[PDB]
Amino acid sequence: SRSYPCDEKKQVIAECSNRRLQEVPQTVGKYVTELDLSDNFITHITNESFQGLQNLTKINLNHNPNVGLNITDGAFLNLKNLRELLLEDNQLPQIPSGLPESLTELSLIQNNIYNITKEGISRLINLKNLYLAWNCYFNKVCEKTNIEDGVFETLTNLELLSLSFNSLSHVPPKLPSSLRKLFLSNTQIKYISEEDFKGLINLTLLDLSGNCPRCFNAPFPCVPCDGGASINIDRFAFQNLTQLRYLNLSSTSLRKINAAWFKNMPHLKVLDLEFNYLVGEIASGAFLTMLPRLEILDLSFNYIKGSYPQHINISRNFSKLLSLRALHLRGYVFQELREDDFQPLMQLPNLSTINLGINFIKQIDFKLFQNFSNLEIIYLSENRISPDFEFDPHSNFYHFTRPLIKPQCAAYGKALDLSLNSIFFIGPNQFENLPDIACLNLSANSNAQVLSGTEFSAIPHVKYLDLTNNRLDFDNASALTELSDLEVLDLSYNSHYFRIAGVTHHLEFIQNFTNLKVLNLSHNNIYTLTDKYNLESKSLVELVFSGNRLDILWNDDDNRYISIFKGLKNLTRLDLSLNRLKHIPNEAFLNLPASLTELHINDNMLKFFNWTLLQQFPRLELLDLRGNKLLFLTDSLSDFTSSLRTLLLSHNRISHLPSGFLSEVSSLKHLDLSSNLLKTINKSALETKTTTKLSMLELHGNPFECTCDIGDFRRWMDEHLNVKIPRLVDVICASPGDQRGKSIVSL
Amino acid sequence: SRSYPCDEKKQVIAECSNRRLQEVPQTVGKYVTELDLSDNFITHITNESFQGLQNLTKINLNHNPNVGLNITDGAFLNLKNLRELLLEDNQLPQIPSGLPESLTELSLIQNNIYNITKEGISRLINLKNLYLAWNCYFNKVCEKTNIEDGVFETLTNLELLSLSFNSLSHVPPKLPSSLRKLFLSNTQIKYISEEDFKGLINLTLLDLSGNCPRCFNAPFPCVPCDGGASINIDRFAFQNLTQLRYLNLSSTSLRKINAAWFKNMPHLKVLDLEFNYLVGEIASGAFLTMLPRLEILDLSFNYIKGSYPQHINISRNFSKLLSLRALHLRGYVFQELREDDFQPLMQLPNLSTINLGINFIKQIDFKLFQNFSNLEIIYLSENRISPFEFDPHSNFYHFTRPLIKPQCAAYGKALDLSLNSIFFIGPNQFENLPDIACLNLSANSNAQVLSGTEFSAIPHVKYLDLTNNRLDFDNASALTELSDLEVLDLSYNSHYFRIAGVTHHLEFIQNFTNLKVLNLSHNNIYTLTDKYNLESKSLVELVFSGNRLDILWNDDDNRYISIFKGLKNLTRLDLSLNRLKHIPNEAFLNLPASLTELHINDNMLKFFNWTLLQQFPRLELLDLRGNKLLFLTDSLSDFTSSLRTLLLSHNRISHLPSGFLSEVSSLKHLDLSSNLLKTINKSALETKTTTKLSMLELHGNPFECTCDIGDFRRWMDEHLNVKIPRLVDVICASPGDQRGKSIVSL
Ligand SMILES: *[C@@H]1O[C@H](CO)[C@@H](O[C@@H]2O[C@H](CO)[C@@H](O[C@@H]3O[C@H](CO)[C@@H](O)[C@H](O[C@H]4O[C@H](CO)[C@@H](O)[C@H](O)[C@@H]4O)[C@@H]3O)[C@H](O)[C@H]2NC(C)=O)[C@H](O)[C@H]1NC(C)=O
Ligand SMILES: *[C@@H]1O[C@H](CO)[C@@H](O[C@@H]2O[C@H](CO)[C@@H](O[C@@H]3O[C@H](CO)[C@@H](O)[C@H](O[C@H]4O[C@H](CO)[C@@H](O)[C@H](O)[C@@H]4O)[C@@H]3O)[C@H](O)[C@H]2NC(C)=O)[C@H](O)[C@H]1NC(C)=O
Ligand SMILES: *[C@@H]1O[C@H](CO)[C@@H](O[C@@H]2O[C@H](CO)[C@@H](O[C@@H]3O[C@H](CO)[C@@H](O)[C@H](O)[C@@H]3O)[C@H](O)[C@H]2NC(C)=O)[C@H](O)[C@H]1NC(C)=O
Ligand SMILES: *[C@@H]1O[C@H](CO)[C@@H](O[C@@H]2O[C@H](CO)[C@@H](O[C@@H]3O[C@H](CO)[C@@H](O)[C@H](O)[C@@H]3O)[C@H](O)[C@H]2NC(C)=O)[C@H](O)[C@H]1NC(C)=O
Ligand SMILES: *[C@@H]1O[C@H](CO)[C@@H](O[C@@H]2O[C@H](CO)[C@@H](O)[C@H](O)[C@H]2NC(C)=O)[C@H](O)[C@H]1NC(C)=O
Ligand SMILES: *[C@@H]1O[C@H](CO)[C@@H](O[C@@H]2O[C@H](CO)[C@@H](O)[C@H](O)[C@H]2NC(C)=O)[C@H](O)[C@H]1NC(C)=O
Ligand SMILES: CCOCc1nc2c(N)nc3ccccc3c2[nH]1
Ligand SMILES: CCOCc1nc2c(N)nc3ccccc3c2[nH]1
Ligand SMILES: *[C@@H]1O[C@H](CO)[C@@H](O)[C@H](O)[C@H]1NC(C)=O
Ligand SMILES: *[C@@H]1O[C@H](CO)[C@@H](O)[C@H](O)[C@H]1NC(C)=O
Ligand SMILES: *[C@@H]1O[C@H](CO)[C@@H](O)[C@H](O)[C@H]1NC(C)=O
Ligand SMILES: *[C@@H]1O[C@H](CO)[C@@H](O)[C@H](O)[C@H]1NC(C)=O
Ligand SMILES: *[C@@H]1O[C@H](CO)[C@@H](O)[C@H](O)[C@H]1NC(C)=O
Ligand SMILES: *[C@@H]1O[C@H](CO)[C@@H](O)[C@H](O)[C@H]1NC(C)=O
Ligand SMILES: *[C@@H]1O[C@H](CO)[C@@H](O)[C@H](O)[C@H]1NC(C)=O
Ligand SMILES: *[C@@H]1O[C@H](CO)[C@@H](O)[C@H](O)[C@H]1NC(C)=O
Repeated sequence: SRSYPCDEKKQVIAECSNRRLQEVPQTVGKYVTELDLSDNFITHITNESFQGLQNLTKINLNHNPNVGLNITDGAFLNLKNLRELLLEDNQLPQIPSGLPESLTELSLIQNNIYNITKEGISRLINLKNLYLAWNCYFNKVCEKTNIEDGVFETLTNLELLSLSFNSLSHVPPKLPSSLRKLFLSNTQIKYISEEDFKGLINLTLLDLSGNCPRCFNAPFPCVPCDGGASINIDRFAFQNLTQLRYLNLSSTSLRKINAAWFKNMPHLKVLDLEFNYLVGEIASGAFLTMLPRLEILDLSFNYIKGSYPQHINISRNFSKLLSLRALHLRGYVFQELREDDFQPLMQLPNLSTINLGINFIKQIDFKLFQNFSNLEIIYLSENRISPDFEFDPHSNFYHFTRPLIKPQCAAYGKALDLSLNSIFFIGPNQFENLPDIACLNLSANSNAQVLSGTEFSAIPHVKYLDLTNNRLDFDNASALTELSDLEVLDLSYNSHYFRIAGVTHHLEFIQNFTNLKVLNLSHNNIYTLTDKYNLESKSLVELVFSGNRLDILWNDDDNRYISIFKGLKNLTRLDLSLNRLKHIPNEAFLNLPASLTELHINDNMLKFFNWTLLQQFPRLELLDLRGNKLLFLTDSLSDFTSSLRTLLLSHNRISHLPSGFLSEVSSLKHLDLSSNLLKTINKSALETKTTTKLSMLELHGNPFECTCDIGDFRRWMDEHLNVKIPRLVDVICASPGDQRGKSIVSL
Repeated sequence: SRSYPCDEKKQVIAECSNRRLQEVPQTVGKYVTELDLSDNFITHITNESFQGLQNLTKINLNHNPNVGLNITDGAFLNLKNLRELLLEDNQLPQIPSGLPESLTELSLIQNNIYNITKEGISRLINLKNLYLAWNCYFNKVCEKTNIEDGVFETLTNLELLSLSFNSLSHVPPKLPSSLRKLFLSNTQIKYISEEDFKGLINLTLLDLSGNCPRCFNAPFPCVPCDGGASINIDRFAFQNLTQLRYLNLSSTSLRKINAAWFKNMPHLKVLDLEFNYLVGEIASGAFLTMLPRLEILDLSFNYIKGSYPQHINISRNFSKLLSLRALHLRGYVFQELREDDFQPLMQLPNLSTINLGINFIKQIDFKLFQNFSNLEIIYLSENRISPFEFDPHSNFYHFTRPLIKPQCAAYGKALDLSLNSIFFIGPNQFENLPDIACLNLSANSNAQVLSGTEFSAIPHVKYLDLTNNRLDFDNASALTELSDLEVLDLSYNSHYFRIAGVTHHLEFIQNFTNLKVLNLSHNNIYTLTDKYNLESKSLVELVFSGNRLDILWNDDDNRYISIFKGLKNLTRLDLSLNRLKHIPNEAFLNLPASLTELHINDNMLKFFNWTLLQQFPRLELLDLRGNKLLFLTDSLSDFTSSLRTLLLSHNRISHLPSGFLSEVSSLKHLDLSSNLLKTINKSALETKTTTKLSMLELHGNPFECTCDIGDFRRWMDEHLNVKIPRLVDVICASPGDQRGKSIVSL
């Protein structure tokens, strides 16, 4: 029997999120142990809410009611297997009372709890992770957090405690010595004493960020300490923190770093000192001598307001950071990087990542990077180089954690990211004295030049090149041909010249690469080319041609572009989306590479599609026709293809499934008919001539008529439990009026 | 009666275009004289199609069926008043037989008519305008056009004849002397003889463009004459064309202009010579001495392929163009404009427009423009300055829109430097310019910090377009040297605004005493430095669309709560596309009380507090289209007396409250289209009041066509003063057998 309303999967989880549920489903499968109820409309939780679910080990009740939750005393107490309970964003006025002893994980993030009591927490002695963060913060109308004395001290198995984004004003005493990770960010703690961490000898992480914050240009309501003072850390505060691997002192207004802080911290691996006032400490820094095992150092955004110094002043003591792998120096702000300035970094054996983003750097002596031992990521993006809540409580608050360079680019080798600069022209010597760059990002440099096949000769082994978002003038057939190992080329958003009919446009250079694999020409507004109308490549596997004008290129009165993709003999993935196509001429379609396995023509305006032409494409496995205006399906698809496995047809105008459709089909595993105009599916369309190979049928968003007519399909839904129908709660009757909004499986 | 399926008016014209009609409506008013049936699915036409409509003077049957039209012989013959008949894009294989002699205008553009015959045309002696263009062209499977000899000679009142985009091979002989406009563009005519236009003494326009075309880099299938040869025009071809005002010789592969062509053409006003090979003629040009009344000369796109000369070479004979008003020289392609190179243009008293777009110009000595007597438009867009596809009814060789937005040009002298590379404005960039009122610096990759000194040489700019740069608004004094600024467009400068960690300063807005219109759209603004409020005594319109008010007005942050309050004079505010799910009450109440127009369309609003409309006594238009609203107030008139237009289309309203329509005697226009209404009950309809409602939009709603739809049908029939547009699109979604049917047809 099909699980409803939750999608149950035996990885036994009952994903039942965002299903407009107004209460705990009394139709949940018995063998469920993990129940996700997030983003619904649950307003009440009673001791009868989870009655026939005693086997439950995990409940997620986050964001209920979605867009305030009431939980009776002891509602969860009859669940002896409950290990993880997530009550985030539930506007809880108090910690739920009578929580079960079995809990190992409890999160009350983003509520209105201002009182952490013994009666709520102290019995929960099996707790390992406790998240009480984000209850009182910013300009929210909320109270100072009251933490009863000794509340955490009985929790002798507690490994993680998060109390960040609450007003504590003091580190709570009597913390359990089991603590491994202590999150106290943005807690309004201004003073750290010798006693505050005295017992925490197993502590591997300490986050004291956002205490006495640096509020200038803060993108959130930020209240500094008096006179913008620094956090006051006692000389001996970290004395017993011998196991510390992570320390976050971001935005604590530090001007001085006491080297004695790290005297007994020999395992310190990651040190976050963003958003402080440490330009002076960066230039002298006795503390750097205390971190021989440090791998990550973040000193981003320590700039002096109003300043634009000529050079970055890096202390020679940086040469002591022998284990350093990554240095983040965003937002120091300085005009020029000379080779001399980075001498202290050049003997560090493992320094692979240097991040100098957002420094308004105008000039760089690029040869310096060659003098490092093993740079892998040279990040210079965003400089001036010339020729219900907006903060995710579970993300870093001071920096995006996304990787610096796309992993697909980085995987090829050394990466040089010069995106968002002003290299509007690459001259004859731009890339001299560089390391062997394999991954090069020149995105958004306002480059309008005519690449001529000589500009990258100093770095001929570039394999992934990102030239997106420029204004490149493709007016030379030898462009980029010096890059004989080029595999991935991204030219998206270079529409500036393409859009102008009157200038010449030349793409013939595509053919000269022997190992070009992926070409992105998206959003170039290509509608006209000069002399050579065909794209050709023996190697190319993937062409993204979205956001261009195939409607014009293939207009009925023009034969010139009828074979535009035919010369891509090796092509298997082709993206023709967003080309304003109302139809594709038969000859044009039949001239698509016969080697295609994946074809996207979604988000056009297709009103017509010749299914017969699929005969020409015996390797086609996926056809994406979503977001068009099709009103018609063939009833003889099988005569046209025996290779198609996925057919995406959502968001069209299909109002009728033909007789003998599903069994015809036969090769399809996945058919997506959601968001069309189906009011019914006749017995004839189901038929069951042959045994289907279909494993997923999407049907939500269709205006189903829930009368006698819908019975044949409901009976079809029952027999074929091997055909997954996603979003049953959204597979809804649009009519008659008395049922409008009701899911069809409920009938 | 309620009019259907057409909308009728008095200009008495029945608008019936694009309504999925399968035949000519019979339900059209008896006073209708003009009938627009274009873009329908009409497929047959008989003498019975219009039997009810014998007083029709104009019919438009273009684009039927909207993707063959079959017209019976003499279908229109009983239409005694019929002067205008448009039959464009109807896949006609022939001219319809038995057209009425009353016809004075006939258009057969974009059909498959390869035979122009006496049986079709010759008896239409009242014809004044005959359009036969675009029947065979480009890569269309078609045949050569057979014009039967003398077919037009009986048309002695014919003033306009268009035969463009057909393969004619020769100018048809025996053309009527009455012709004033002759269009023969792209007709594969290689030779023009002395006889071709001999008797056309009233001709004011001759279009011979696209014959022996210049095909290089053509954005269409182009077939040049042999060897890319020039068109061949007899010395005397134009001898009796004394009345000619317009001559279009674009794309005729001309290398040489015979000055003698113009000897008897003393009224020539507009000369179009785009897409030829005239660089040599431009340098020499004896023909220029023959054109003292010429007002517009277009010599665009005459570039020598593969060339990039240092300078443009303008003949001294340009100084003979005494009446010249506009000179278009796009696509000549040259590296540098020097002052001496434009000497021959500088004494021309009426030359107001110079167009040098798309020349790949690297440098200009700007002081030269001062030496002209009367330049008003300096168009230098798209250079390198640093520190069916075609509409048959428009020009084929260039766009026809104004070079400069009229709203900008209206203030005075205009300088358009858009789409160049002025990435930095230094202290001398605008030295020695005329008094610029309108300045376009859009799309110059400019990432500089404006500081209040950059425009000091042209301190009188009134309209300033800085769109689509990467401006770093990091100085409170930016642009404050422009004391007279009235319009400032900073749209699409998101580059720095999107970075939280850099400073952003917008304080400069306050320093302008006559700033009226400010566009800050698509800047992705979500954080500002030090000053969180926009302020101005003068501003009347602010465009803040495409920013992040959802972040700025976040529930946990009171800093931007008065962000627009200081715009004390504002009457128009655009808050569209700010990803707003809800606006905090306090924030909404801090919007300027002077507002008359508020757009919050295309957000994701699920909530709107209708009570807050109380603090906005002058509000006339509220636009909430394209959100996710479900609830409508049931007492709007308690909350507003001024609201005249309320736009709610594309929301999720599924019920109208009992007092609804009756409450608001203020609302003239209510748009409820594309919501989730399945019915409208009698209750929600009226209490009989001083209701000013004149337009109600309801199309796109999933109406349940049962008896529950009955009250509304009755309401419509008993309330004719309320217009409901697109009534054919007011459709039953249910039940199954009724769906797709217009609710009026049940
Ligand atoms: C100060 O620095 C410290 C140390 O660097 C830092 O601690 C880190 O906090 C982040 C953010 O909470 C932790 O990252 C999370 O880790 C848990 C457990 O592995 C994951 O479940 C989380 O993954 C979810 O997060 C995202 C939700 O938006 C999703 O992208 C993702 O798919 C998951 O759903 C998340 O990665 C991180 O573990 C710690 N570091 C350590 C070593 O514990 C702290 O955040 C800094 N202080 C501030 C306020 O920035
Ligand atoms: C060669 O040069 C000559 C210049 O003398 C040029 O003749 C012009 O052609 C255009 C296009 O046919 C004419 O423009 C039309 O003028 C009439 C006025 O009676 C209007 O009805 C038209 O308006 C419609 O145009 C647009 C439709 O796309 C809409 O923007 C607009 O709202 C209307 O719907 C249209 O403006 C123009 O009148 C003549 N000029 C003269 C003086 O007669 C000819 O086109 C050139 N040849 C080629 C092939 O380019
Ligand atoms: C230009 O087109 C290319 C080619 O499509 C784009 O690069 C590709 O982007 C997709 C994401 O849309 C990547 O696919 C994804 O990879 C991740 C990581 O394995 C996976 O989790 C996803 O499920 C998905 O498979 C793909 O790897 C990537 N290809 C390459 C060679 O980088 C590119 O983003 C386009 N550029 C722009 C500006 O749109
Ligand atoms: C930034 O915002 C400004 C101000 O809204 C935009 O300019 C304005 O654009 C509108 C059209 O969207 C113009 O209105 C039109 O006027 C004519 C007649 O005057 C009428 O036919 C139209 O129906 C409409 O009313 C308006 O005049 C114009 N205002 C000014 C001062 O130019 C501007 O386009 C926006 N910039 C960008 C890049 O989006
Ligand atoms: C080249 O640099 C650009 C700019 O930093 C990168 O583009 C960003 O990519 C991220 C991650 O996918 C997107 O979320 C942003 O929208 C992009 N930024 C902008 C402003 O476009 C790009 O990913 C880089 N390329 C490689 C290969 O790493
Ligand atoms: C400034 O110059 C740019 C040059 O393109 C003009 O931009 C065009 O504006 C129109 C109307 O707003 C748009 O429809 C076009 O798409 C724009 N072109 C581009 C490339 O964006 C702009 O109109 C000019 N501004 C003024 C005041 O005239
Ligand atoms: C006006 C159109 O003339 C054809 C032409 N196209 C280009 C071009 N894409 N780029 C160019 C770059 C430098 C110089 C000339 C050109 C150029 N010329
Ligand atoms: C990460 C530093 O943030 C402070 C800062 N913001 C800017 C700015 N918008 N623009 C600038 C231009 C030149 C020099 C410095 C700045 C600058 N500095
Ligand atoms: C450098 O990194 C390697 C692992 O990549 C590690 O074995 C080695 O100890 C590191 N060297 C230093 C000085 O930390
Ligand atoms: C492309 O540029 C190179 C380098 O300037 C030049 O040698 C070659 O002639 C150009 N090819 C053309 C113009 O197609
Ligand atoms: C085509 O792609 C395949 C991998 O799909 C690759 O092995 C082969 O080298 C490519 N063909 C050519 C001739 O480049
Ligand atoms: C579809 O393609 C076939 C050839 O494969 C062709 O015969 C048929 O006419 C096409 N259908 C339409 C209506 O274009
Ligand atoms: C200049 O144009 C004006 C109309 O504004 C006109 O009065 C005058 O005759 C023109 N001068 C010449 C030389 O044609
Ligand atoms: C803005 O720039 C001007 C010109 O350099 C300068 O006088 C002033 O100090 C700057 N003001 C700010 C906001 O820094
Ligand atoms: C405000 O705008 C009006 C036009 O609506 C204008 O007349 C008036 O001068 C402006 N007031 C100020 C103080 O700028
Ligand atoms: C709407 O605003 C009124 C005051 O005008 C306020 O009392 C009420 O709470 C608001 N409505 C809602 C549901 O927020």
